[PDB]
Amino acid sequence: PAYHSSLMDPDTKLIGNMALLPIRSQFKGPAPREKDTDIVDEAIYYFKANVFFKNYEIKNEADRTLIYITLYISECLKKLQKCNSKSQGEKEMYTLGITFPIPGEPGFPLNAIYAKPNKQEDEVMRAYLQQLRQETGLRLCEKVFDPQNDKPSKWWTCFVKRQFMNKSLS
Amino acid sequence: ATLRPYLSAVRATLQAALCLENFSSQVVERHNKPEVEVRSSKELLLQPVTISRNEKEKVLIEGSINSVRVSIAVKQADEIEKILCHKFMRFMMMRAENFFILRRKPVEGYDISFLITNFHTEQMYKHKLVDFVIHFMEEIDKEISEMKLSVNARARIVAEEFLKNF
Amino acid sequence: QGRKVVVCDNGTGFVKCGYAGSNFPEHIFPALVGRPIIREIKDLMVGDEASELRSMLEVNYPMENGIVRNWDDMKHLWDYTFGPEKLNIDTRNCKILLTEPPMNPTKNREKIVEVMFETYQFSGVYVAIQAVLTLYAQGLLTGVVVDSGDGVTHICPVYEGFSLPHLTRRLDIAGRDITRYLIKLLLLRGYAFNHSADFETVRMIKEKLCYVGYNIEQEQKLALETTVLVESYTLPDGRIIKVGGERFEAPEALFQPHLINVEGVGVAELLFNTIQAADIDTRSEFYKHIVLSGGSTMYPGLPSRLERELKQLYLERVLKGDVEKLSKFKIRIEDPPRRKHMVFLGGAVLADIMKDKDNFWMTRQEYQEKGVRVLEK
Amino acid sequence: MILLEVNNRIIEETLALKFENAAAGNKPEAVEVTFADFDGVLYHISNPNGDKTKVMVSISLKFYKELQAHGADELLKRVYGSYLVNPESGYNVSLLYDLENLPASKDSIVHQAGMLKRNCFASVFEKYFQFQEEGKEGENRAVIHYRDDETMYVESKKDRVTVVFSTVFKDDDDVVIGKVFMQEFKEGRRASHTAPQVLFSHREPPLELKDTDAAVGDNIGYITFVLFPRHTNASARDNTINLIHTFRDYLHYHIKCSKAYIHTRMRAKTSDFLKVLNRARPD
Amino acid sequence: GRLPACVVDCGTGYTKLGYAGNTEPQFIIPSCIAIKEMKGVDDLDFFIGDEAIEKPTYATKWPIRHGIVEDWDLMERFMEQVIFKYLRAEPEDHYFLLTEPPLNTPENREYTAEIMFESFNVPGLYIAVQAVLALAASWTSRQVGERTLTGTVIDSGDGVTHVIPVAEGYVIGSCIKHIPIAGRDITYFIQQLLRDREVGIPPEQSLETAKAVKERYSYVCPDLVKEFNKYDTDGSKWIKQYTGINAISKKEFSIDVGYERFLGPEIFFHPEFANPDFTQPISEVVDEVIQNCPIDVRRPLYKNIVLSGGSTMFRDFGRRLQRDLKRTVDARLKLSEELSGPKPIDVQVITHHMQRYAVWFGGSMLASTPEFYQVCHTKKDYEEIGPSICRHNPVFGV
Amino acid sequence: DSLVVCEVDPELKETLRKFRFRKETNNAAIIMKVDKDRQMVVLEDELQNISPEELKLELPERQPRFVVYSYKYVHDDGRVSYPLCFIFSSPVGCKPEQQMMYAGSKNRLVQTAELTKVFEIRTTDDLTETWLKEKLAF
Amino acid sequence: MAYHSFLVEPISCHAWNKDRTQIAICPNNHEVHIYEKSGNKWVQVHELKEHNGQVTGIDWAPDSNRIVTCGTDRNAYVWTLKGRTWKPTLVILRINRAARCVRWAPNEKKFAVGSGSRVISICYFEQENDWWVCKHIKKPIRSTVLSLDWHPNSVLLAAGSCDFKCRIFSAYIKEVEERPAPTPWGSKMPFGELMFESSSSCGWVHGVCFSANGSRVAWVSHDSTVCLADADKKMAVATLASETLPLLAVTFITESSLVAAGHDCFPVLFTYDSAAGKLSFGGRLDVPAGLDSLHKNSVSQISVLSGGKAKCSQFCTTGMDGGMSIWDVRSLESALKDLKIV
Amino acid sequence: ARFRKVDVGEYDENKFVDEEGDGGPDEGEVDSCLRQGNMTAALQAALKNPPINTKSQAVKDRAGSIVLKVLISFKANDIEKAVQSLDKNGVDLLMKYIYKGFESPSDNSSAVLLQWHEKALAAGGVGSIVRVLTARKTV
Ligand SMILES: Nc1ncnc2c1ncn2[C@@H]1O[C@H](COP(=O)(O)OP(=O)(O)OP(=O)(O)O)[C@@H](O)[C@H]1O
Ligand SMILES: [Ca+2]
Ligand SMILES: [Ca+2]
Repeated sequence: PAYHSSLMDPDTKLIGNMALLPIRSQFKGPAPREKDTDIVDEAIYYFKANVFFKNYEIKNEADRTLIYITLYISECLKKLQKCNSKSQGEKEMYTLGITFPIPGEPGFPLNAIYAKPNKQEDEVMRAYLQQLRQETGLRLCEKVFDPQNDKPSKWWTCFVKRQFMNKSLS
Repeated sequence: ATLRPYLSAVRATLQAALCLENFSSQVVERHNKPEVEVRSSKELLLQPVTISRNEKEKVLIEGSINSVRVSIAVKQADEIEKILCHKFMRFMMMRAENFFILRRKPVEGYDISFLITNFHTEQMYKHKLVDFVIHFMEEIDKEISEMKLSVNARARIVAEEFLKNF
Repeated sequence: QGRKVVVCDNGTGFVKCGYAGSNFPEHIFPALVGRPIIREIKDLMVGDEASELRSMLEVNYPMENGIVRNWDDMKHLWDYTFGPEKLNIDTRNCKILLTEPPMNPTKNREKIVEVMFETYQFSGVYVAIQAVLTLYAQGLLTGVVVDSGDGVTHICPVYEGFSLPHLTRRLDIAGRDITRYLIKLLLLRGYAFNHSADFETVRMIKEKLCYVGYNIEQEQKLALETTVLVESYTLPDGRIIKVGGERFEAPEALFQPHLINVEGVGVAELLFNTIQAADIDTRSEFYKHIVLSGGSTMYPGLPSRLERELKQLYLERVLKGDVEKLSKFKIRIEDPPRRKHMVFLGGAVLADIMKDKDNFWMTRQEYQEKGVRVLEK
Repeated sequence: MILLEVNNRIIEETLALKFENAAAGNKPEAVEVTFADFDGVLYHISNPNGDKTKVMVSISLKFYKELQAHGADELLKRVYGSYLVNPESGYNVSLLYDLENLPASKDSIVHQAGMLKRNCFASVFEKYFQFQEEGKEGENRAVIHYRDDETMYVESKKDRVTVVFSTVFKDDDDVVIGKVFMQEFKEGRRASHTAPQVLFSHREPPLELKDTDAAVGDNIGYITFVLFPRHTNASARDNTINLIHTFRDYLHYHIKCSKAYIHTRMRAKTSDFLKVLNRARPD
Repeated sequence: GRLPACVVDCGTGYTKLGYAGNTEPQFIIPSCIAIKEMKGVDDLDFFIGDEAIEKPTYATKWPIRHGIVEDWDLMERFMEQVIFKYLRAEPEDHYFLLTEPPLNTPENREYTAEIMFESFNVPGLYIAVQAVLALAASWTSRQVGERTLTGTVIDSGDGVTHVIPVAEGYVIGSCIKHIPIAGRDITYFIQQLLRDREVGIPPEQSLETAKAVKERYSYVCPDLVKEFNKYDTDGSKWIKQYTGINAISKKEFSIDVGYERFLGPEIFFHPEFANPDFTQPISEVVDEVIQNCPIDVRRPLYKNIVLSGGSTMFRDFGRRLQRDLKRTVDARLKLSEELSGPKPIDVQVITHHMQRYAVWFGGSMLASTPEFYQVCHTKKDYEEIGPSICRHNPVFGV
Repeated sequence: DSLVVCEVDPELKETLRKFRFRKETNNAAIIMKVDKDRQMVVLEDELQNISPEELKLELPERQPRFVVYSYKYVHDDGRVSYPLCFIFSSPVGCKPEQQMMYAGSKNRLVQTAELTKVFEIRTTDDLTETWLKEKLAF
Repeated sequence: MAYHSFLVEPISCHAWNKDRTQIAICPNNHEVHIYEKSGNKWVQVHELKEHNGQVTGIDWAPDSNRIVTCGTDRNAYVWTLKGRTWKPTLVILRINRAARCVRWAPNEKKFAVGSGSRVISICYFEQENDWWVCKHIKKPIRSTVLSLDWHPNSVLLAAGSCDFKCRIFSAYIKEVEERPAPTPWGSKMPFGELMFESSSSCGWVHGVCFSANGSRVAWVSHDSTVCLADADKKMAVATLASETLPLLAVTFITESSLVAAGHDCFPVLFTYDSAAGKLSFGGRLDVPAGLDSLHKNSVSQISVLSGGKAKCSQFCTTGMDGGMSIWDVRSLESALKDLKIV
Repeated sequence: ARFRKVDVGEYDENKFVDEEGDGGPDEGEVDSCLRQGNMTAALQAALKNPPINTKSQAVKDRAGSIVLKVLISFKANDIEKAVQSLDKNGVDLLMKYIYKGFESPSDNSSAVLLQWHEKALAAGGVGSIVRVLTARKTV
């Protein structure tokens, strides 16, 4: 079946019911310092497979973070499809970070599975999802664009219409 | 020419013959059988009667307290009509589980026989069944005429299609 | 006090238990004891539960042909009958009447008395011969009991209360074998059934639709010349099938054992041959005291067919063909409406009318004092 | 399909496939095929001694010895020549085709390969067509036992050439259907004034084939084709042989097809009766 | 006698027909028939197989739906040309072997026989159950060791994928499960992936190409992500190229063939990829069927899982199934240890050379033997006893 | 084997004693009943000058009854006996409970009475002089 | 003209309770359904599931409020309403073929069951054993008994059979009732005595009925005739041959008027002119699938809802069409003005 | 032995048997009406003294022939008046003779019979036919 996150550490804090997993990013936010592999690398390595699956059992909190990034990866591809350069893809992945609803608000069409945020849990959730959106968008820009040259690769653009669990952030 | 008076007669006879009711065997414990088939209780058989249109086309009706057996001698003008009739009656008899009232083999010396139990007159309208048997008698005569013309017609075409090529 | 009695006919197929003075058995369920193969399933399953999950348990019948083969599993089955899920009784404050099947070894007969007093500690126990109960239940002491159940069919001469071991014959054809045969017939009709997997589904088709033909040549003429025998039947999976002449062909195995490769004569010829090997004076008295019992005697037409078949035999091989003397042939094959569980019905009545007596019930006092047995016949 | 095809499809597709692969220079494929034709014919396509570059097509007819008597070998020598070799064990005629050494136009040899059975039959007609042409009247008639219990009699005359089939109807219903088909052949020159004449007899043979053992029967019938110079000449010779020798099977084909159409009629009406019955229910 | 029996396997997509004795069918034609959009001989104006697919003025009709015959008029006409055009068998001189789907009603058996005997006058008929013929075809690769008719059969074709348990030649009909994934569904899903990614394929030949990618380039992978990883890591070594011919312009067109290579056959193991109404992987379906069968026949069924049909021809299909099935059965059978207190269950999926046409091949071998003529129903019996006899065709061959 | 569902009344004991050595030489009969509340076999009636057909009519058709019949049997030889026939009338339609009390009490009554000519009928219609004499031939 | 379709299969038989609030029917199977009326609607209140074959007769003892049933499984049950539930008591009929019809006597102390055993079973309750006893009337019955009706004295009992005869028997059971006072039918009425037998030698006798005062018996046969004998005129037999299809059910509505129904599917009136000694056809009572009658299939039973068989004002018909119709005789007399009862 | 085939049901004492070949129409009687042209009188003559009670098949056939002759001699339009002359019992009897006439059809005696059946049916209703089937002693 589908692919789950195997980075579930004994001392991993939460945010809602998502795991607050560290990332190795240059964007500022409420993530811990991150050696090589993290939840965003795990999400991209797994993306092309998971996106076909409709059903998904949630083994632990780390999977809810994995799901979110997977869904967002599809939102990047929708926007990357029209771009004319790896540089322009970065402009709009910055824009796609700055632009979406959270667990509780009109979905985020998964309010059944995710948990709601008080003041402190709410402002941190906004900012952690933002840091995921900004770092995921950045790494995708390297992966999606072909250097011969500056068009998006059809091997990432062919996934643009496929929806993970038939859910979408747009 | 003499079809319509003959059917009107067969109808009224069926109308009297299909006055059935459910009837438990008085011979075998907790059994239920069409008495016209088993014939083991003589007081329960009604007098057999024939209606005949001529020497070749007739109907025999065998009534009983819970079952009726209509058997039909069909018009068969010539050998080709005979074999079409036999092919066709055989075809419908093979399908006799779908006709709930059709008998798998005809009474000896007839082409096709119906066996209508009290269970059929209970779950269908008895006057519609009568309508059906009269309907059936008409239509198998039409259908044999169709099939007879059909064979003649394709015989012509097959003879020409071969000969026009010499 | 007062109370409290209980009764138990341990069938090969089905356990029928209830209370003295019951008119139907208060519980009927398969005589079954299934262990699981893998990890609300318990370490063991009995009766209804065990039949329900039968595709997941290695299942055992401790009764083979009316006799106990496995005393271990038999204990579990008795724990189930008495235990909460059925009777919920304290065995120690109860009397109990059991039935013993034909030609049971006294080894077994003993061991149960031993089991009942040692392992369950009933205050009162009694053991009745089936054939004698079924006759006592109808105001009879002499006579012939035809018991056809699940495993085997027994023909049991009884004389003034005593069963006769050396005139009691068996036919290794009954309920299971007919269900099994009907599967074969539905197979030849073109339905891909399985003898194991679909035994229960076809058993219910048999119970629901099969009957015994009175005149087989005539039933075959109906089967072959009409569709009046044909019936739809909806299977568990939803599929509908047609059952026709196989309705009477399946139970015909009772009268014609060769139809399922079984040596012997078939119940009517067997019954005739057995009655005929007795005293001239007791022959008369047997022929007018034939009694049916058990589940496989419920097929519509069965008693008529037995009557007819005995007359044909007596005419051909006793009256040597002349029908003028047939009229004198007195013959009674009584088929009570409650004949399916006569052994229980008889035992329930007897355990009731004998409940508050003293010399009847063999006591725990007696067996400890001792010992097995403790029989007073 | 009204007219039955003359050529064998299994021979042609086997060879066309094989020859297409040789013309590309692909690896020679192994082959072993055992199949039939009408009139008890048995074919066999194979590689002799496992040699996969060579493809042998053999044919076996139980009445070849009779065709051989009427110039079968010399006709087959014309048509195939180099391709024709010694017959395989059990068969009468074998063709051999070298995949390393084939013609440019592949379609020519493949067409003639598919006409092996036909070309076996053809000799006996060409023989009698020219008896009539040259005017050699009063020759022996030919008797070909193309089936075990059926016989073709070919006979040359002053002005005409007669071909008589003595065919059998196993099923008794087929006799009566065949009778109706034959009746239209007998009144068949209403369509074509120029076509051959066709005579029919139900049990006993014509005045010609009477006797030297012509089997009389209730399930037998004698169809006689009276061909003329117009049909037997060199310009229309091959066409006539192609029709005339498939005639028996064309007749039986159409009897069986005729019965299959009767079925679709019977399904229609039976289906209607069942609807009418079902409308007799309260629902 | 002298000349071999005719053998016909009629499937949803393809009819395979030829003479008994042969290893492969003489023709494999599409199971369609083209007809007019009536008296005379208009019933005869039709075509079947390939010459019927795109016929200008004719309607192509598919009389066999999901294995089972829908239209008997058209099935009968299809038979006319099978016998007289393609086989060129004098039908009166040949016994016939016809196949039936797993869920074929006994009424259908009669309708079939009626055609063969009443129309074509065949001297003998045998309606074979397909699962039994596949089992026999796999005896070519066992080989003499345990050649038996007890085993689980995966028949996968164009229409329907079934899982059919068989016990001594007798199908266990109550435990048959089917899967909504078949050939056509894979072709359709592969065609989908190509439109999303590739261009240059002429719309007319989108299925044609998808079929060719399916049959010539596709395979079953051990793990999905690792394959996606190979393709993104290497790319040059896993992305193959296919070039077809444009049917109108006759010049070549060529495309990349990538992810669909392994994704297409994956839908057997993750049907949810192309199927909303079904999610259960084939490995689980096979396990479930065998667990529904009787205790004392499961181990035999497990060790003889025979593959039949064209949609089982994918590379590594058998090995993938065996592995996923052994993971389920061993993981389950380890708890029975850790919750106590079982013999290691031997699982074997059989791949063999005759898979593509398993059914037909088995049928050809059966019809070659002497005992086939002994278990065939004759016309004499069909007439004297009646059509009932064709409801049960005796199993034999062990 | 060892069943005495109902015992035999001490008074009935005697009646059967005296009847066993009866000096009178006509046809006579004692008819006996099972008392439900007392659970004992008791006397119902004593009747004198009765043919087999007349005794038949005295019996309940749909209730079991025990009978002891002193019947003057004229043998095939011509010379005469007064055998004490015991007859168990056990009709078919009767209460199961009632049948069990009769069936279970018969053997105790028969040894108590010390009779050896023991018969049983399913219907009173069977109790005739041909039937009684047929059985006595043994 | 008050038709209600309870179902679409037959109603085999039916019975009404005393005050006609509830109707019991067998919907062509092994069970009996009891429907109570609630305002406009009929509502099912009870299922009586004990028979193991089709139920052929149902009768409701009005004062004792006990239902008796008989079926093809050879059995009969007396049903007794215990609290909220009808509980059944098996009656040993001792018959070896199916039961066919069952009617309590007026006195409610016993019921009669006709069967295919060529015998009538007369059952009464034995107070000491708490047990249903039953005696058989055998001769001269030579076939199945299809119908029964009691004389008002609860002793004489009419029967119609497939041997083509209507008979009157004495079902006198000394252990439950006073000896009967003599009737025009006769003075000697021991159990089983044959008081009268019809002279018809053909036509199965489908229904039979006694008059209100019991002097006259009327029956209908399968030769499309209706007949009547009055013991006042030395058992003289009045006969009438019908132009239409056989009748299956009959009842007196006055001492000299009859209502009958059968395979035509509508009720018809017959008047008996005592003086001229002849039966007269009073005409069709049901006046307007394709059928013009209320019932769309044969009427199998007809029963008097009120006024008894002396002055019947309402009567009931059940038929093979699964319909039950109520007929008000005053309403019928308003519609057909040229219609004369008595 | 196969003792099973012997039909023991033949010797059942309870089984039903029909009660009663005790003591036709007159030839010259009918031919006096027939030569005269009085067809209605000829019909009323042939319906006298039907051999219902004899078991002799011959005398029943004798009677059938005689009744059939009258019906054949009629002209189509004349039939209706002759049938309406008969009382209900004559009409019911005519049916019995008509149904017997159907068993022996030629000379377009069958064509006229069907018309006789039509008038008979109007007169006596379907019940006149019911009494043909129901009758145990018949013509
Ligand atoms: N109505 C019925 N008709 C026919 N067969 C039945 C019917 N009801 C039950 N059976 C069959 O009879 C058998 C049950 O009868 P019963 O309970 O007397 O057997 P048992 O007591 O379990 O076995 P045994 O009598 O061998 O000890 C089963 O095999 C069942 O299929
Ligand atoms: Ca038992
Ligand atoms: Ca297939």
